[PDB]
Order: sequence, then C-alpha cells, then structure tokens
Amino acid sequence: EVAPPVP
Amino acid sequence: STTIQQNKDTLSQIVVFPTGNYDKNEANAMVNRLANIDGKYLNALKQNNLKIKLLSGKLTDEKEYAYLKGVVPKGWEGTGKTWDDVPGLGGSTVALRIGFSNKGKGHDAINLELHATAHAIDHIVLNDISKSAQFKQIFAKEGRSLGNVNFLGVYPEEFFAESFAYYYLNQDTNSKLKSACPQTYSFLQNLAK
Ligand SMILES: [Zn+2]
Repeated sequence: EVAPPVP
Repeated sequence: STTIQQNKDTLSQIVVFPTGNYDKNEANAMVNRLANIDGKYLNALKQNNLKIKLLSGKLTDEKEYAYLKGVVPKGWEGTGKTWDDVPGLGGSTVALRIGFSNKGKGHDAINLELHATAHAIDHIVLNDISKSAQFKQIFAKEGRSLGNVNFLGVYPEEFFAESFAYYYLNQDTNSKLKSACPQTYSFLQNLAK
C-alpha cells in the first residue's frame, strides 16, 4: 500500500 | 512531557536516518512532531517493524520505490507531477524527504510526516478503518469540510490521514478539526482511548 500527500 | 519523551524513545526504534549528508536538525524536528502522536499508535508501529525512513533525496531514488518512477499518484491527476516529485509516502511503508514537512513544500498537506504516518497507522495498525462503514458514514458528511475536496472529499483514507494530522500536529490544528469536523474529531478521540 502506497498513498501520497495532499496535492 | 514524560509521555513525549517516551514517544521519542519509541520513535528511536522506528525512524531510519539516511546515509550521507542530511539536515540533522530538521530530521530531529520531524521526529519531534511525530512524537505528538498517541503512544498507543507508535508502539503498534514499532511492534509491526514499521520503519519511518527519512530521506535526503527523491523517494524513487530508493530501490524499493524505483517502480514508481513516472507513476502519477492517486489523486494527483493533472498536477503534472509523478512519484519522482512527491516528498512523502505512507501505507505499508513510510518514506519522507527531510525539509518538506510544511504545507506548500511540494504538497498541500498540513504536515508531510503526520499525513504519511497516519496512512501507515490506518493500514497497518487499524486494518484500514478509514474504509469501514463507520468512518465512511462520517466521511460522507464531513469529508468536504477540510478543503481540497477533490482529494480529501473523495478518498476516505485521505480524509482520515489528513484529519489525523490535524488532530496531532499542534493545538491550533486540533482546534480547527473539532470546529470543522466534530464527528471526525470525536471518532479520533475515541480511537485513542
Ligand atoms: Zn495521503
């Protein structure tokens, strides 16, 4: 699982 | 006070510093902000062998994230950026570029390391609670009250991670979350009990 910060 | 120190000790068994030159003072500052997270979550990260990797360069320069080169992250459509340009990653692992904590440093999160670690807590410790019926019900009502509604208001795991960051960053952001998202605030308050 990978998720980025808020754009 | 004593609990912050305890939380810093737990983090000493989770945080991995980069090899070579890096901003030692800012790395410490990131750890100190992470030490505001409730110790129950930090101990669970430690128990699961989750490492918080602090980086001096791009995430995709690391061997385990090279596969993300050129990939547009979830919710980043239209930014013209790829994972090569993103300063932080959370989930099954955590990797964070030193110096990029604050909103505007290549991202619009309230705080880079707390948003990323919140997603690791969501996924590793809480078994994806952000995608449970209870939080989806809260997300449906309050998911669009923290701004960035095309991102936080669309992905419940992102609303969870950003709300978690508001809850723990400092007293100001904690107060803002309670005013904007009372059900989310109470949900996080009960989660830490
Ligand atoms: Zn995120």
